[PDB]
Amino acid sequence: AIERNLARMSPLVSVTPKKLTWEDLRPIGPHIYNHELPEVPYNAFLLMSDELGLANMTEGKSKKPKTLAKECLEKYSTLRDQTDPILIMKSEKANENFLWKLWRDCVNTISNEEMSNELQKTNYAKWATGDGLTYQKIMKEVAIDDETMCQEEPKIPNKCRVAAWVQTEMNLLSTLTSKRALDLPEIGPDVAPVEHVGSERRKYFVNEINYCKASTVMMKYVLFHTSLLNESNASMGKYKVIPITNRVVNEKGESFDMLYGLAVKGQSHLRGDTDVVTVVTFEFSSTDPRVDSGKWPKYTVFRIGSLFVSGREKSVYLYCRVNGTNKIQMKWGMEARRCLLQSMQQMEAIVEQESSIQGYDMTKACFKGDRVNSPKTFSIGTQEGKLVKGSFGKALRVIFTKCLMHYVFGNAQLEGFSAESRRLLLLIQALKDRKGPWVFDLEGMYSGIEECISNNPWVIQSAYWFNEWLGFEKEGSKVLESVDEI
Amino acid sequence: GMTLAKIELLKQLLRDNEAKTVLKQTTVDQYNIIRKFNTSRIEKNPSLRMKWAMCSNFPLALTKGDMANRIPLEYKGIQLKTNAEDIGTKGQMCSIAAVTWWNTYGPIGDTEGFERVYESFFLRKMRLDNATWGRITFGPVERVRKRVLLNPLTKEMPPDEASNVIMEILFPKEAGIPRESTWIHRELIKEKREKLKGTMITPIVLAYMLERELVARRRFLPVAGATSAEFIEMLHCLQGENWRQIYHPGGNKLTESRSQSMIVACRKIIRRSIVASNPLELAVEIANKTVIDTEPLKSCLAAIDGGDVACDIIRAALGLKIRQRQRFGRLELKRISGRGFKNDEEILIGNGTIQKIGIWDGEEEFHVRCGECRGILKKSKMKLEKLLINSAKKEDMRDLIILCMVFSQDTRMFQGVRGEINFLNRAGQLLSPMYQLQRYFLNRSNDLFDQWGYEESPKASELHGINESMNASDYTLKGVVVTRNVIDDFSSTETEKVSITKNLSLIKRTGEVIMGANDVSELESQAQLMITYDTPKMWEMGTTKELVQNTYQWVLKNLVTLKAQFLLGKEDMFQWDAFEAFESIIPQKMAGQYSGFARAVLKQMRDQEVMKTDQFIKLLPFCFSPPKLRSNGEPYQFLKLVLKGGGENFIEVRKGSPLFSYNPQTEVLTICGRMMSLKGKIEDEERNRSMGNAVLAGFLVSGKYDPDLGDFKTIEELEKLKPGEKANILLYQGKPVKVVKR
Amino acid sequence: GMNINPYFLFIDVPIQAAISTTFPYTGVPPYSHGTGTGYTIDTVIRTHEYSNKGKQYISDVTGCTMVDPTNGPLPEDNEPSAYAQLDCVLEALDRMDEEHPGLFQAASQNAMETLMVTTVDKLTQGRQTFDWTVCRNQPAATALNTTITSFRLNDLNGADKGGLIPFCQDIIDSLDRPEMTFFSVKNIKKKLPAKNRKGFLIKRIPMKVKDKITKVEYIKRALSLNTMTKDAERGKLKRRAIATAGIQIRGFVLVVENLAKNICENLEQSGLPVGGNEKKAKLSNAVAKMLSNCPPGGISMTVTGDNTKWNECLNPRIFLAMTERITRDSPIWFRDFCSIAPVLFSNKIARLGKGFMITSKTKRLKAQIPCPDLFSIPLERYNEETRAKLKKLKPFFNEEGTASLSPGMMMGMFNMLSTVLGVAALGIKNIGNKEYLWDGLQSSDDFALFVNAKDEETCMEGINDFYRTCKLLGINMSKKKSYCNETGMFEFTSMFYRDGFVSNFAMELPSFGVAGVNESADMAIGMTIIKNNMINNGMGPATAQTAIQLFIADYRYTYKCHRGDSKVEGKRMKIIKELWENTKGRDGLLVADGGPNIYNLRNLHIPEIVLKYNLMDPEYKGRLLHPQNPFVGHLSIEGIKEADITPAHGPVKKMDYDAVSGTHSWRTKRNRSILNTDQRNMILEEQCYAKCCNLFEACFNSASYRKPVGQHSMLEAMAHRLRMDARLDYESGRMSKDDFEKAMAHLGEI
RNA sequence: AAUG
RNA sequence: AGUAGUAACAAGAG
RNA sequence: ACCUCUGCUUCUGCU
Ligand SMILES: [Mg+2]
Repeated sequence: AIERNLARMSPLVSVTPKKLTWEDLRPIGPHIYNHELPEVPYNAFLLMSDELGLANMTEGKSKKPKTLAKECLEKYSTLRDQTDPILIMKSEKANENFLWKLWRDCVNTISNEEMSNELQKTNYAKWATGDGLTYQKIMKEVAIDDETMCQEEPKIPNKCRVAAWVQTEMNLLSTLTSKRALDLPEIGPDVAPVEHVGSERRKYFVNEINYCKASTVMMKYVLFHTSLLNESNASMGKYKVIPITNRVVNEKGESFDMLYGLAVKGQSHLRGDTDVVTVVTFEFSSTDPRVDSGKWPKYTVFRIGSLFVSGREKSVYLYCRVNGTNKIQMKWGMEARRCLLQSMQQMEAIVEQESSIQGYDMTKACFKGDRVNSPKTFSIGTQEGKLVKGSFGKALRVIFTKCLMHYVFGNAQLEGFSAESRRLLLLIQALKDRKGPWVFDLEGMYSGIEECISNNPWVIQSAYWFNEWLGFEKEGSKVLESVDEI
Repeated sequence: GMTLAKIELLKQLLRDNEAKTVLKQTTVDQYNIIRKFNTSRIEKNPSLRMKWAMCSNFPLALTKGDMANRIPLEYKGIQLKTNAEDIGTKGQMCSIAAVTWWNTYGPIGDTEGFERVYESFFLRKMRLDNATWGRITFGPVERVRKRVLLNPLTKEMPPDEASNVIMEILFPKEAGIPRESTWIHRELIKEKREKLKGTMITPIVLAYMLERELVARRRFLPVAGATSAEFIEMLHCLQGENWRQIYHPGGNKLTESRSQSMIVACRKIIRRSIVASNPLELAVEIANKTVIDTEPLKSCLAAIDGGDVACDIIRAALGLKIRQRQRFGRLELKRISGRGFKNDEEILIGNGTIQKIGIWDGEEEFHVRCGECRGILKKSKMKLEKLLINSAKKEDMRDLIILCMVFSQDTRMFQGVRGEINFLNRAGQLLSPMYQLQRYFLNRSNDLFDQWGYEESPKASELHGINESMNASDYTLKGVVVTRNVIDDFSSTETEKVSITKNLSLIKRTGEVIMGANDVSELESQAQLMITYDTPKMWEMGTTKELVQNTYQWVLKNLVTLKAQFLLGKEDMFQWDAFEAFESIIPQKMAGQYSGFARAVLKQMRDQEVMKTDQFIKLLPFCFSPPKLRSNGEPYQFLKLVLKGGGENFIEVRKGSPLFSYNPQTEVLTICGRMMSLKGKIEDEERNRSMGNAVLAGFLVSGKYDPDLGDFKTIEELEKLKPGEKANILLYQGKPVKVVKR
Repeated sequence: GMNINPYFLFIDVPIQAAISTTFPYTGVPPYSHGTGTGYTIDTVIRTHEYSNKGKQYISDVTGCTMVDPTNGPLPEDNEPSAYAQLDCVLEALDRMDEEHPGLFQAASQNAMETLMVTTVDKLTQGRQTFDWTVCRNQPAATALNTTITSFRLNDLNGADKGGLIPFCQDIIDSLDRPEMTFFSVKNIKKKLPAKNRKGFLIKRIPMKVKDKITKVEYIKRALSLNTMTKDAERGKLKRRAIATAGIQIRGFVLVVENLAKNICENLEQSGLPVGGNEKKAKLSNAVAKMLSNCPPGGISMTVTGDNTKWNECLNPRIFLAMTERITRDSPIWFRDFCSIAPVLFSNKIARLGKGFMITSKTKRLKAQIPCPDLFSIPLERYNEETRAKLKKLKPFFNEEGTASLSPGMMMGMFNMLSTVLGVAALGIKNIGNKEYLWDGLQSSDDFALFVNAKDEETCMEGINDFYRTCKLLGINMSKKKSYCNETGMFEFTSMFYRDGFVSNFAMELPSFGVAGVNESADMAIGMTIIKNNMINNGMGPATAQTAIQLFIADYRYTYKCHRGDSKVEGKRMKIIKELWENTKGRDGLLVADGGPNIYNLRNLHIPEIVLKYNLMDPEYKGRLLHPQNPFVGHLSIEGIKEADITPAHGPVKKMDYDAVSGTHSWRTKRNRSILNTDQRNMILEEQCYAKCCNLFEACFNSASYRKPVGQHSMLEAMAHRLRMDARLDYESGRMSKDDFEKAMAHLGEI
């Protein structure tokens, strides 16, 4: 009965399979290349590579974050006492007067002698947090008899093009610093030789992550989300000042307290998990917002003073932004240290795959080298259209930065983009292994990929890097067509 | 008394008329329903609820009673508990600082009898503490996913039988109908009632710990090396995919696990040493430095009375009185004379299926024992002939009769299979069929005793014919003799006849053979105890993937000397002492033809100057065996080279394989998943050097694919061509080449 | 001017060996906001669109509009068609029975023997269930209990006999009841006078009455499936709807899924119900079998496949024929039992949801339009997409706010029977004696197809015939997601085979946090998770020790228990520092009391109290291990044993930990949001139950460990146990001659 | 060899 | 405003 | 009622 049902079905019901070649691999996302669309702005929570911390040396202790911010501002009292706003950049639907009044309220409340960091509900605080903006719930008959109450058209994300700052963040966060912001606790003493091997390998794998800038940014995010969740559940009907802090250790062991800004919490009676609490963040920086003004249309920037780092005069700008979060993003911000593991294991497995080829441990022989083995190098960059190799530790920092940008710029667009471009990665891999892959409907694959590229900066720069990497994979495959040369 | 309090509480509950209707209407089964009635809800995101709730004021609930009142309302400003009672427990709600107040200033309770309740945990810690660690080695490890026991047990019982044991230990007045498990487990029940004597731990925790230490947890885990439970509890720190750690736990290792690990060790030593030159020397050499987890191999060979075939050969090689004691489950046999031979045959079994069971040529005689019953047995192929059993307990006679019926592979037991017997795993790996038949007929042998075939009994004054109840009758089963005399079962241990040759064959004092090196099993299994070789090159006693990867790593490391003294020296490179461990995993019917093919390929590459360095690495380790040709003075032609074990253990000659892949774009070799960069060891023009010159034996490349020779030719077609002939050949998918033989 | 490209790692490492860097599983999983009525109406529209060329009719039971695609016309294009032909399905099942003889009879007999000894309390083990009495989603043991206590008011007593078969008999006999009485809750308002404005104080108290519905209303409530949105689903941009069935289909879906499990366990190609390393061993054996079987010179290929529209394009009318084909040699009563779940699934009625919200932006007002009132408003007051959906829902919209959904199996609940149908598609292996052979692997909607043939064109001909064959059974293979390469690397259920299954550490990365049971269980769960990922998922020693450090840091910041010599502040650290100054054995304190972390790789499998019992103060170990601490409470054995963790891909898996019951085994408070709703009487209704059960375990102490069996009342068993206890008290001197008279007089009253 |  | 993204929150209830 | 409850507790019908 199957042979007779297949003999009478139409010949139009088929897979129509097409043999995949390199020429069928067009670049994904052409609309990110055209210049009519605006370039994608900065929409992260806190500043990442444009950050600037106000250091203050301490003696390896803990204290209240109010007293930490109070001492860090007492050191830099010139920036604390500046009561004259020099407006540089203003967001469109913002209020430069209300945001400067809120900054002065945060400074005057974080620097008094009371132990309470609560903020009074003035008109500028009620504007910046948003008070009475929820709609009234009326009954269904009173609204069914109405004719003006229509169902709203829900907003679709915009379409943006490649902004040049995402490459700048990727380049700057992968570079080493001299500070160590990690707070890794102790484990038990070692008895088995596997524990000694793990500790010796951790002393390589953890320092490279620890000195880079991305770990400092990660710890800033983790500590701010922890204190913000605690103050959201603790004091619900209160506006509270929450200082953005981090504790940092230099190369000689002297601790410091970096204060990156202040942040106001709204009124968080968060019942549902997707309910939003409004956070108004004021953050210090030294980056002129008019160099790259297509990056900050969401920020209101003031110029509040100048600093002398060693002998040079860097300006200090204040970036003010209304923002928001929910309980789910705060919970995933507390669990944001796991970007270590996904970066460490993927490299550590590689080290283990070296050791089975060589018989001994190859962590020093991959990070630094030895008498026999050369150091390990990976293609990791691009300079003037050519390749750039780097060390094992630079590749570890690059994967750690990638796994941090998965958290910071991570929404449903990134989920859909990764899940739909993984198939295209596996098709490119099947072309590289000379397995000879076949596709049935390739344009459906591209059409399913391209619907998630709307306004996420990591998705647009990932499409840009995929096009660049695919162009590098096409021109290197020409030695595979030249085999047997008949 | 606590009885009149419950009667007063029952008189109290009858006044609540809702509780009166609930007590009168709900049956005792439906209690299991109404216990789970609440106003709660299974939280779909519990980590978010914990992080959100720990920041609140009073996130916990207290049990209502006198112990929650000992926590004060506040402690130095910190409000510990509040007056708002909970919905579920009807007790007060406390903060998480009340837990630390209890741990710091609370009442001190009587923790008497604590180390006897959690004795499984303290025994786990004792096995960790009294342990020793060894070296850690880096190298390939092939893990096999096997169903193993997670934690060791006090006594392994079925879960209903263990539930009956726990109900007899803890709640004896509610055990219900008595089973026969109470009489078997009476000393365990008395011991476990002595140990849990005066403790105040609630009986639900005692039942959880007793169920933890009696009921087995068996799961699928990746296991390489040791699979006993004291090693499965440290499997996370034992070995990985690319490293191994030598470890020996505390306590005391068993005897069955010691004997099985000794059998695995002797089988591996014999399986390595057979393909060697002067096999007895390497057999004694490897056997002298083998350690079964704490102790040398000779101590286990001189202390344990078992071991099947390979153990006798290693015993007589070290110098030891052999013990020819087989153990078919619980059937302890010892041969007298007779030498069977194992050969696979597709038995068409009784339920209507085909199984490749091994049957034995020859005619054999045994002294058999099961439990406290003994006997003598004599058989041939699929034919139970004689069975003279001594008189003992009835069910022990039953077990011995069933085991001797199963052992002889008699067709009245093959066709007597009428039931549900699964000769395969749920994960689709091979179970041993004879042990399946043995475990089936140990319970349901009424079909066997129905269709076994009856006859009359010998009516001598010393013999007694048996019915199915093992009593005196005459409608007897065919071939069962019950004499009242003695038999002296295992006392006649006397054979001072080791006298081994080179090829590991135990030749007797008369002059014949009783054991052979072509007699051991081929079914490699994982040892229960960890097994170490304190030697250089332990890896030669490894699996197929490990041997392939280590041999290819060794060829790759020493590539310059091999290639230079192959271009200069002629016939030293093949007979190399590092390739015996590679012929240890090639089947002995194919290894000589493989060697002739690979030697002809490499000779063809060196004579006319076309050299593919990937083909050299690929077909170098196959060259060690002495070659076998065809009858035309021509070698064989192969498409793949098949190694021992599995179906993915093959080396494709033309394309890549699982075990061997080569990428010419990146110049990267892949051996078993590991990537060795060949960049810097290949020549200059080796990407325009022809590939079909190194594919067949005596077949160069004559040009591009031409349709005047017809279609592609297979290996049997190329094996029957004239010398000086053109043909067409597909190398891999996309490269057809016109090829001249010779 | 060097610019970093993170894809360039794939130049040096293969992609399958670096696939953990292609999973963004540290970001937030996408949650749905607001209603899920749009996705429900989209599911209804897409289900009736893929089967609109079949037989339409109006049911003479309920009145709804039913569509029948089975034995409909053959498709003419590559749209997803649900027109499954019956003869093709029966020929596939007959070839599957010929390949495995005796399988169907053995599976049916095992399922019947398992049904004959199943109790009603098996229906308390599935998380949320649609309650028809209150028309909501409830826990299963409350939906079941309300069903039983409402069945008692109608002379339906299949729950007293204790078996599952009399309860299912009363379920299918309640469909013939002309009226149904149940317990519902209304509200009565009340005036309180005071000194106030705008009148008086309004006190509306909810109280419990008996509400009665008609026959057809009860039949429509029994066939209903409530619908929600799938929250926290990774790997998709746009959301989808899920369903939840009532308690009157659970007893039958239990037996049909048990029968399909007995079939799936014995098939070499079903990747179900196996899981973990058992699934890895089975699929590795299958691939290694099919790789050593290609012809010499022939080409083997592997299709990495996905199935599009799997839930909408199947049919209960095909599953009815499958349960009539599999149970051929069974008794007639079992054939009537196993043919009720596809009958209730072929007549199901989708409840839509919460409706849509209409807002006035100028006046800043909003209101929630429910699903009965969806069409009591002009369609020009919806947006474009919702108005387009409401134009197409209208031929299937029941007037009480639900929708008729006859074709398609919404959200599943037949994940092993659809696996059986896919395996029956896989076992045909050839059409028309052409020179190829296929086989493959099949989980619930996920396949992997291996084809051995002469050359690649014959392989694509075999793949084309597999596609056309699967069209005949209702299996619409996706084309935008399936691809095909040579044999040696593929993907199946997020497992990536490249000459062996590679490790994917990222998919187990969200499970590495604090699990959230209590302080005692979370440390055991965390160390067990690190241990299991060292064994299974390829985590090395350095990453495992980094995971120990990160877990103890997250544990301390979650539970607010830092070290005592640290100087952190808080309401709990003020007493942790007091504990640190009093304790001499400071290395014996737990981590939850400010002690040091003591774990490393060698002791991940030992509990924390057992690791530190020989280092504790006797006062600290006395207070921590108190027999009667007020934090532990009334214990059940699975609460001590297990805790449920949900993976990022798949249903929830319970894992079992080892922990000592100390003062850190506390329980969180009950969510008190019910104190303001209309369900406050269900508080009292719970605390009427609990007292009774808390007396029962007083009389029968084994009731927590053993399940109590018996058809007698709960008062008779307790009265007999108390009478025997009093008799054996007076016959041992442990009572008086007067207190025995008091006890026996009270029992004479009872 | 197992222990579902 | 803003978070966000096919629909919500920007407190709800008495 | 500058009073109280709530922070995962589900809205067919009482509306
Ligand atoms: Mg798939």
